[PDB]
Amino acid sequence: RICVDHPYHGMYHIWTGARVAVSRQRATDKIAKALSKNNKVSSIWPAIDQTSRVYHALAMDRDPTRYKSGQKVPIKNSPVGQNFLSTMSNNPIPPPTLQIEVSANLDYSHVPMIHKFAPEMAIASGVSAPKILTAIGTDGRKYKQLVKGGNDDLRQDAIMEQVFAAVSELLKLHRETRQRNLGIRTYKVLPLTSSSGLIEFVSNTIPLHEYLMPAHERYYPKDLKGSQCRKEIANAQTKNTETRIAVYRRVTERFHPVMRYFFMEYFPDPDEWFQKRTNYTRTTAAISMLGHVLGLGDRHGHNILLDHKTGEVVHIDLGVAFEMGRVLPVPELVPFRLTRDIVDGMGITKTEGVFRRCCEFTLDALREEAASIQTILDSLRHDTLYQWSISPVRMAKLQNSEADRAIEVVKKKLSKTLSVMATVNDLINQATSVSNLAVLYSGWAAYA
Amino acid sequence: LAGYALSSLADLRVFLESSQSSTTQESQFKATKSKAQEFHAWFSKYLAAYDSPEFKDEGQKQAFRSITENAAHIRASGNAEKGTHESNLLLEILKDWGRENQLLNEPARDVALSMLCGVFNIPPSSRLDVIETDEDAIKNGAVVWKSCSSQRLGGEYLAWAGRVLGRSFAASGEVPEDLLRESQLQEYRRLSQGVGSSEEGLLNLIKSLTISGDCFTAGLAEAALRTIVSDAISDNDHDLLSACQESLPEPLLIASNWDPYRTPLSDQFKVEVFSARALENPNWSQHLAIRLALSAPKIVTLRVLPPILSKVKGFAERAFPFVVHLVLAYQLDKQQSAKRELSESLQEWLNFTSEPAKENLKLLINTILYLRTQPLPGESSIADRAHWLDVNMASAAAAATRCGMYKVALLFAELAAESTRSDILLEIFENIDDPDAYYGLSQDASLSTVLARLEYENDGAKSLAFRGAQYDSHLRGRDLQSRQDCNALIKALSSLGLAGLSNSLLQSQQSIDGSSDSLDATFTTARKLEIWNLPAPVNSDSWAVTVYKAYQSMYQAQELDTVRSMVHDGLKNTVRHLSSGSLNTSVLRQQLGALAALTELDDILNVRDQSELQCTLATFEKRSKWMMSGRYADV
Amino acid sequence: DSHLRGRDLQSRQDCNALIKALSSLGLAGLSNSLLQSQQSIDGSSDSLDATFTTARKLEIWNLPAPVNSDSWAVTVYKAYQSMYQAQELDTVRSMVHDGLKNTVRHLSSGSLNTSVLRQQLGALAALTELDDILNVRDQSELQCTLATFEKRSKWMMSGRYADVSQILSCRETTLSMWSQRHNLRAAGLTSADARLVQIRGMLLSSDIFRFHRARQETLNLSTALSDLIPSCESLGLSVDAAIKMEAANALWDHGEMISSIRMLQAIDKDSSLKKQSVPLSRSDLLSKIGYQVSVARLESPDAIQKKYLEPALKELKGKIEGREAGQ
Ligand SMILES: Nc1ncnc2c1ncn2[C@@H]1O[C@H](COP(=O)(O)OP(=O)(O)OP(O)(O)=S)[C@@H](O)[C@H]1O
Ligand SMILES: [Mg+2]
Repeated sequence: RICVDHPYHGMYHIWTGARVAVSRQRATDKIAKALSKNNKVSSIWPAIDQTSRVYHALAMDRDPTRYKSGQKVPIKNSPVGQNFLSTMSNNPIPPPTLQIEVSANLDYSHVPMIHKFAPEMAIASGVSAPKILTAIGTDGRKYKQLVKGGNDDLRQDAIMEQVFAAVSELLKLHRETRQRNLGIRTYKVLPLTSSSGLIEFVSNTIPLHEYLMPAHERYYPKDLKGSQCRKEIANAQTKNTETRIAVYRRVTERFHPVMRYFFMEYFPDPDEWFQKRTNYTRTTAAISMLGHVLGLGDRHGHNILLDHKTGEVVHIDLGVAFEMGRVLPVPELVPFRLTRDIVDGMGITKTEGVFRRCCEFTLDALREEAASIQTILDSLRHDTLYQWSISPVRMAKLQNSEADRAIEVVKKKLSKTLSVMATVNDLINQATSVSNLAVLYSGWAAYA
Repeated sequence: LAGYALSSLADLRVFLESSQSSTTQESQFKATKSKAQEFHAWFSKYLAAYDSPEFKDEGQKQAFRSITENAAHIRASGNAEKGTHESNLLLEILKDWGRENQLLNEPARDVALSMLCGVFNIPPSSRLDVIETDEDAIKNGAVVWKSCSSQRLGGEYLAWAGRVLGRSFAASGEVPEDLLRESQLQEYRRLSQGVGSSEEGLLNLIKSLTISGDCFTAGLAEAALRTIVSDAISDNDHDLLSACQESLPEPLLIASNWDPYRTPLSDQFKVEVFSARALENPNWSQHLAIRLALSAPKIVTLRVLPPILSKVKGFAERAFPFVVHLVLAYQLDKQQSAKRELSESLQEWLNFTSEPAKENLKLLINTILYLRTQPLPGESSIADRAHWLDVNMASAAAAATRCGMYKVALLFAELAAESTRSDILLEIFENIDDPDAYYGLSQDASLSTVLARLEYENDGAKSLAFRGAQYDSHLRGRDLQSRQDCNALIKALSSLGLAGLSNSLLQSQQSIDGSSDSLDATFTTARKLEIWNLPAPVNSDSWAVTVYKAYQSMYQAQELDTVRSMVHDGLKNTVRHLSSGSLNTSVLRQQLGALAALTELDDILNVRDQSELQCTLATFEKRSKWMMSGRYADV
Repeated sequence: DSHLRGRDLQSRQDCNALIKALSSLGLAGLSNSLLQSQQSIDGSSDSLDATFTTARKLEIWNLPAPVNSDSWAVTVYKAYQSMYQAQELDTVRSMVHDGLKNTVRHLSSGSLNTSVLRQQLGALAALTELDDILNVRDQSELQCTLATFEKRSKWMMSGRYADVSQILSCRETTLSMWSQRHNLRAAGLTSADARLVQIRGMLLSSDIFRFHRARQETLNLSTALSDLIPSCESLGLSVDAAIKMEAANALWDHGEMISSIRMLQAIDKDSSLKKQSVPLSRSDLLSKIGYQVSVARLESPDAIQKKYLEPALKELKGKIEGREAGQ
């Protein structure tokens, strides 16, 4: 009944389930067969069927010659590309990465369908080339998409995105966090199979590392390069903590932060500049507290996007949660990312100010909703497919009862024993400490 | 044709109604009046029959029809009733004003508004008003505020604009963004559009004089454009050509070209300020702009300016940044004279506390801001745009703090701190509009500083404790600060709701000389305790006095007309005070809340039966929906 | 408010109650302003006592005090007033003795419930302490009076709160008046001595009020102490460190942790804790900062030990006995 009333919310789950695992597959197949038989959803299920088939085919198709990392290839030269374009022309659906709100009136006609595709598609660097499609919709907007193929697990990322969205929705019920619009920015992950998915390409952002590495040499031409700092920190990775900390101090004495310019060069108007810098500080505070409480890890520069229209950061790739990050070979022993550049984007008042007061309001509203957070994680506990440990596949892809332990740690981070002021002071002390930042992995660019 | 029809029809109508013939043959007059009436009838027929393929949409065509048809039948004055012609025309002008492809230009709209809003007629009730719902008010509040920023507007029009702004704020709790901006960078970016150069900015400024001038001014502007465009065509300057092709429409781009002739000697007619104490005469900008523009004769756009900078009024303030940038960019590789002179004078101009020099200091700060957005030639980063001039950013921060531009002051203070690597940061932080920014400033600790933070925070009993301690210790030691203490206490006790205690603290004090904090505190308490016999000062900038006078008049009156007159006087005065200019955000939001209170008063005074009572109650409920999350002072 | 607005007649009673409340907090200025406004002063005997407690606290020595009144506040007020308007100790002693005599006659009168009884006994105690400091002749008796105040503190820490607050407020008035009135003092008692004794008595009362968790009284005391520093620097006294530490304690007890920590660190940075009266050891200050920084998590537990605890153990200078080293 859910898939019949709200098809764009249940039919992709049914498709993924069809196309104790054998019994689940059989039951989902029976539901799919029944879906392609009734009158309400009969021009919608075949569309999603054929479209998902061609999206998956396009995802799995990797050719090192036909797809060169960094190029921009017109999607008409591979047979997969032409079959994809034709099938998408014959079957109109809403863009699979568009976030559709649930309709109480059960009317999904106001949803933009895919009108056409832009002729070309970009390519990113990797082995299984992730391709960035663009789709021009009926209402004339551009929906970009990452068609991600390979051996990744996007169901982790999708589940955690849903959990983070639910907790941020809890934040709206309290006066202090609602007055400041404290919350997180969401994106849409859609796993097609156990090896492919569609990720929403966030509209007008730029990765934090891709701004910071050119800016560091544009504003300080006498400093070290980003690559020289990374290599110098990675060479002293098998040495005693004293030498690692000495090398880290030596590197960061020749590397100065430049983040404060991101706002002086995208927003030259002082009114707009002030508002956007405040948006950045508030969204950083909210996601720092929310990712401490849920153990969120893997917070390097390529998982943080800077929205250069509203100023506010977006965190993607949220799958390494519940402290799975301090189990890695070179553990991530910081509660959140607060390096010198994240803190430089905040101005004269480095921390004391908007960032600390917003950390305290967030953490104070979170430990007054510990029952609802317990309910959300409990619903997570009855999910047979969610893995509570990081499988050595991804653990090798990252650095070159488990439910009960995780939920207990989350439950003791929300304990009212210490005051909020003292808790936040301790967190900001251990997130900015040089002895903690010096022993982090070199791909986690802490010098930056 | 839309603007010309509106202007011409309005003028004709006014001329038709006016009838004063003393040195005109009383029959000659009837002759010309009949001639005018028939021209009006013919023009109205032509406009009703007009239909163009060049209309952007059908919305523009319906707007054209409505504007022309209503203008053809307006009276001598304007009103705000529902269904008349003057009100439909006013609503069309306003609705068009806020758009992207608008028909009327500024002169035509100004003519029509000055004809309608010069003598206005505000409806008694609000069920007969042309804007009566909270939604129409939220939609039209920005434009109605843009409208009542003139000086040819009657009192009843300001009362109507007050009612609309008050209904919009009572329904949304949001300030129109026209009141929140503090720099002029949005104007400079609206002018210099398309390419984003100073040449396009000056060309738009000059082109706007052809349509909005008197014979002399339009003549000066057409002459300047003729010389500019002809010299750009002959010398094949591609930068200036690309500026003209995007600043001027094609008919004016063709009528500016001396193609088969030569530029006549009647057009090209030619006509200390680099020191302190010069910032105080109201013609500093004009003299300095002329002085600068004369120093660069090779730029054709600056050569034709002195004949416009000296004659046209208010043109030098609008064109100052573009002129400064053009000169500085011209002499970049040559000997940099204007840079040296301006950067030596700024050391004296920025440290200038004065009332007559504030309005030129604002222009200097806006010029610095504008130069910060123009790319240096041969630069690696935006950190080299600090070489246009040589500004001492601490002095500029202090200066921007004196002028009431606090976000600009904060930007300058940050640039200064970058130049280095806290007495001005306190004044910035106290007044900037952010709840948490103030707590980022570090200062030496004591009970007094904690009290200062608690009074900024508007805490209740917590500041009452520290203030009571200070006040006792100062009464006991016969210290003179106790007066100030008493003042603070009054403030605290009026932020809690304890009105009796603050009343008793008020009568005791006998030197009531507490800038304006005591003025407002003496009438909030009187209104809360319902003491309706205070003699309220006249012409006061305080919202509490305005609201108090309205309620007092409601107490001492036997007819609704006196109360309505007092409410309308309150709305009018509040709008004039909002237009006065230099108000920081708290005073601004207080004035808007006064408008909202007067509007709710006027709403319940005009109920006639039970159904309107219930509709008023339902309105209160929807506004509660907005209030639950809004700012606390306003609520 | 609701009775002033509706022109109700109960507001008078309300005002009366308010006065009482505001005199049980320590806010004397607010109750004074509430007093003058009221013009029908017919409030059985609650207003009679409230009209003279406030006058004594604010030091308004020109009220015409009724004669033959059963109120302790009037008795104590007349004693202190006569101490203000007198040039010889004999007049003051005569007024104190008249006060003791009248108080005893009133205690003998019979029908008094327990609160009035304990108020009268506290009036006797206040007059006795007044008579004790009026009769000091040299420094040794001054120090013996101070030691007496300390032993009585031992009893006070656990006693009833009304009795303690009454005795301690009257003792504050006594010490301040004695410090002001130079002609009542003996020969060899300079003004620096009277000032120093006043300060020590105030710091003692601040300890006593801190255990009872009376926030407003520690606030009043620390403010009135901070106001004495300008007049103490001109007499040749160095009492800035102890008074600023009392202010820091008031802050910490109202919840301002960071302000208290910053204030103590400022005391430690720029202050000469050696050459100053009302001594203050550097090791107890350092350990106080260390405790407060640990409670507020303001620094990492590796810098707390390096900046505050090991410097404290080093400031002990090999002394391994006493309460300072124990702390
Ligand atoms: N959903 C998304 N929306 C917008 N940008 C994205 C999104 N996902 C990734 N990106 C960015 O686009 C690029 C794609 O990154 P990928 O190559 O897919 O993964 P990656 O994170 O770069 O690889 P590693 O393992 O972190 S080195 C990166 O520069 C990301 O910052
Ligand atoms: Mg990634």
